[PDB]
Amino acid sequence: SAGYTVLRILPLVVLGVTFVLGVLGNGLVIWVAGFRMTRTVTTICYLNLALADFSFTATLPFLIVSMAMGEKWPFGWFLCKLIHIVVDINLFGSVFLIGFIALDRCICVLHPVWAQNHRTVSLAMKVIVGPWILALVLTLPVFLFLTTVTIPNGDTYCTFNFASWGGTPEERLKVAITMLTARGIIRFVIGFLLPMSIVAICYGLIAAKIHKKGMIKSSRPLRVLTAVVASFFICWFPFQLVALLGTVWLKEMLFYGKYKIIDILVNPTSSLAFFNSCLNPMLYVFVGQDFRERLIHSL
Amino acid sequence: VSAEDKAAAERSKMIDKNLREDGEKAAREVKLLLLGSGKNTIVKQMKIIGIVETHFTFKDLHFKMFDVGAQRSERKKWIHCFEGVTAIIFCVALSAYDLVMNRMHASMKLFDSICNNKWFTDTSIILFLNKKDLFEEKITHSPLTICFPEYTGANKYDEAASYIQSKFEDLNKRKDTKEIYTHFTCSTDTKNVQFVFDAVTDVIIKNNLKDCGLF
Amino acid sequence: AQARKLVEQLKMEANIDRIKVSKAAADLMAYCEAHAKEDPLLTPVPASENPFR
Amino acid sequence: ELDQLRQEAEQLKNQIRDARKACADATLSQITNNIDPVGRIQMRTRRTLRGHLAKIYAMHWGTDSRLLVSASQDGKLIIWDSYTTNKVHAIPLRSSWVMTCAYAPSGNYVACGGLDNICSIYNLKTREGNVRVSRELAGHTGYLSCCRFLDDNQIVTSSGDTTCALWDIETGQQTTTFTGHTGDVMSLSLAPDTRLFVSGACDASAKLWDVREGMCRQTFTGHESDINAICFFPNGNAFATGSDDATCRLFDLRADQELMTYSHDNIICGITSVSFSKSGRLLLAGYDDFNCNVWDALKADRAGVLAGHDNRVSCLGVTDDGMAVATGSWDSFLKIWN
Ligand SMILES: CCCCOc1ccc(C(=O)NN2C(=O)c3ccccc3N[C@H]2c2ccc(OC)cc2)cc1
Repeated sequence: SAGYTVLRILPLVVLGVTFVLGVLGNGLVIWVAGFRMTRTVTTICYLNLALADFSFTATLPFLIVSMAMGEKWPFGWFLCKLIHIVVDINLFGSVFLIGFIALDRCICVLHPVWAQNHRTVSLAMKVIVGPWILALVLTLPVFLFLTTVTIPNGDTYCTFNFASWGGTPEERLKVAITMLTARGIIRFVIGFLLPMSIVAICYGLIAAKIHKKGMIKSSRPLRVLTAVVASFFICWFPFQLVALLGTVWLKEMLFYGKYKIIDILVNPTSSLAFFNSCLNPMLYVFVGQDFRERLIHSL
Repeated sequence: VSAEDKAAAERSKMIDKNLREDGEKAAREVKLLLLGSGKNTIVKQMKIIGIVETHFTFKDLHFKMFDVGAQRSERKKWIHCFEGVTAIIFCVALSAYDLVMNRMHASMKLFDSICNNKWFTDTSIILFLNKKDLFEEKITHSPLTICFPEYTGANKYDEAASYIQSKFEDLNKRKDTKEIYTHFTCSTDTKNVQFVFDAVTDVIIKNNLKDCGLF
Repeated sequence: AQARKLVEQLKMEANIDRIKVSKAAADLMAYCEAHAKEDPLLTPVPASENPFR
Repeated sequence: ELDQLRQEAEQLKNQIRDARKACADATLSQITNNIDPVGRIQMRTRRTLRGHLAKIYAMHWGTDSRLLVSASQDGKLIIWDSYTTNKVHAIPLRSSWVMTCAYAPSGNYVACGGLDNICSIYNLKTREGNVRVSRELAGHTGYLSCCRFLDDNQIVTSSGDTTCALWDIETGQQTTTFTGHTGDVMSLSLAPDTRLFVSGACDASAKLWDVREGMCRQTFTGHESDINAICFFPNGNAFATGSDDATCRLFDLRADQELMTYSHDNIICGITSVSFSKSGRLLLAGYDDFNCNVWDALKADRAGVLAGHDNRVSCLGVTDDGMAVATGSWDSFLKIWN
């Protein structure tokens, strides 16, 4: 009864809070770490992550407006294309850069000599382009296949129209089921499994090394490590699991209407997943003494 | 005359590129400040391949060691120049506990001044307690009460050296940001340089953790 | 002869000609007043003839 | 006989103090009570010179008031064009522990020095096209704290070995040695006629030396801690010292006494550098508190603040035409203000 309305507006308010906090925090990180601090490898990584999160959260009002009226698109074809391009590029870049930061920290901790001899700002700038290239490659079907479809009652949904690529009245089956299944599998494997495995393995190695070397004086290192790992997991795993379940039950969901719970769990879980964009600056940037000192000295 | 303006801008950009490359090369070295006594012996140990600089390489890590023993002037006027070194190596002759103001007392005062210094709040200190064999030979004929009247242990090298190590590490009034790595210097090959490598590796790891945000 | 050098230096320093602090202050004021118009930091120059924009 | 000599020295010091007090009749603040305040000196960062990767310890302006040399502990001596922020030169130093640098009045040479106890002279013309070490001066047993060119062939260096020296660059020999201090000399300033120079040391005293003769003409005292900086008044009859006791002072050679003290209760950090303006009306002083303070040199007031650096302001200079002020800092940046 009333609980359904609560589940209706809960993702909306979560996304609005995410928009406000993400814009504020990512703008603060960009300003400070790009115009008041010396350029280092960690500063470059934080700047790239902040740019991804900020560009994603700047598109959040459009997604909130679209979701509030039942996935309808009130804007134009160009805005549908541009907004979804930005969303995909920056949402994949966020997880790729989180994995990149985890790998960089693991290398710095486990091979300090190699990090001292080879980890430089120029090399970091050269190699941090890889996550962006992978995100851009994953965003290609948004460039090509996505478009705005107007169903008879002028409803204007921005979806993956396949009529242009089809040639038969059965061009939906085996051409859209296959594409959506591949999309969901890639989403789970590359959007969640790869960055999650990288993050977990790297931070577990860091924790084990600093425990064996007896560097744990306070609880702060372990608190920060567990917060960084658990925030990524708690934010992304429910949404990725729901999306993967929808992928593996796609045919028997759309053909007959079996799993409606997976259908109605998409919005709250996706809002929780997108909350990580506003969570990231607090986890990675507003945890450093030097950054906090520079921020308070700047304002 | 704008061709010369573009030529000047090009030359400045080339100089900028050279400066960036030179800074990248320089940041790769590990800067060590050597203070102290067996300082020359330690330098000879770390000897492979106004102020005197000694460069060596161990396990693909490059160390630049600076000796400022020939600076008879006031230290506080130039000591800030070494704010930012990876670590400080402090040499103390264990056999100075007999020599006279007591030599070991003067060494303790210098160590206290260096360790509790506003420019070295977080800099780690590698303390070498040299002349172990001479100290062991002298500890059987001159008791540590000659230097420390409050000592109560037997005239044994182990106890009389543990006391000195503990009472040198007690002068660290900031055991929350810096570490003191104490090594009893021995003539064993590569031992002191391996100890320096281990301590510097720990310092580098801790600096990386601080920079990332864990520490 | 460090003591002799100190004695000679102090004797030479004492056997010097000193003037009034009022006279010295007047000279400093006169110099500052004479060269005030030519001081670009005391009186900033217009941006047309300012080399640093 | 040592006791009698000490008593005689004490009575001579008493006589000198009595003579100074007798010649002291009016104060600088009393004489300048009538004059109007300068106002509020508000300078703006016109240029920001970046490119040093470590703390900047010294800088000097060229006589043409356009080129400036700076020294950093990254082992670099950079010559900049201040108008365009173009790096004209970048000389690598054999010793990275540089503490001072000088620009020749002709602009043909540059100088540097530091913890190596050596003043290095660099030829800037170099028709071959590459800056070369023209001469290396040795003989100081302490760190090089300051150096200033008299000509293309003469340079005066103050060292931490308690002495100062006037050199012959062509022969590389100490032409004259100035002794008398009892602490490390940390700064020196040449008179406008290059006939005398003042030096401030860690014994909390300043001394005036005749270059041609080589003896201490006058000794000025009154600071409580080490004098870190010293500068000459433009007319050459007075000078200003900045020390670690957070005060600057103005001394008069002719009256042989202190004139004015520049200090505020809100300032507790020492002065790193001092520099007059073209008329001598403004005294700019660098501080450890990351700021430069512009003082009214006549009324002892504070006329302005330059606050643009994140670390110590170690070097400070005013151009020969008085147009701009360059301020170098430990945050690895130089800033030109107007
Ligand atoms: C054959 C396929 C090749 C390309 O592979 C894929 C697979 C899946 C997607 C995808 O889900 N994009 N999103 C959308 O549609 C969206 C649409 C509206 C609002 C938010 C969205 N969030 C992204 C998104 C979700 C999860 C992510 O995890 C890191 C990243 C981005 C995009 C491309």
